[PDB]
Amino acid sequence: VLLQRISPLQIDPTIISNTMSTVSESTTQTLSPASSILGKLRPSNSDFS
Amino acid sequence: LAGKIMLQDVNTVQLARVVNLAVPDTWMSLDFDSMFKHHVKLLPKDGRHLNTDIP
Repeated sequence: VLLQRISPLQIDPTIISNTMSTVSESTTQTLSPASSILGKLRPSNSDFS
Repeated sequence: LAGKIMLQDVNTVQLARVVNLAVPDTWMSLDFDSMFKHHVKLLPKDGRHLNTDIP
């Protein structure tokens, strides 16, 4: 809690999604590298703890 | 003409007549072309989704 109130670092998980939105892919493929990684990461709010 | 049509590409307004879809008359005073072309994204913002795939 002390670190949260004095540290200037801010965690914004939208950075990951923005970069992944520009990956070049084909829509006729069964597997998508960009979708799978976002599913495993699952950007949430409780990453602070 | 049949041969041209078989592989020729038409616009969204011409396509939409298959399902009896027409532009509302209240929109005739506005620029709906730009909204159709550059402001309705058919790709999820985060990326590519398995369900949102057009054959």
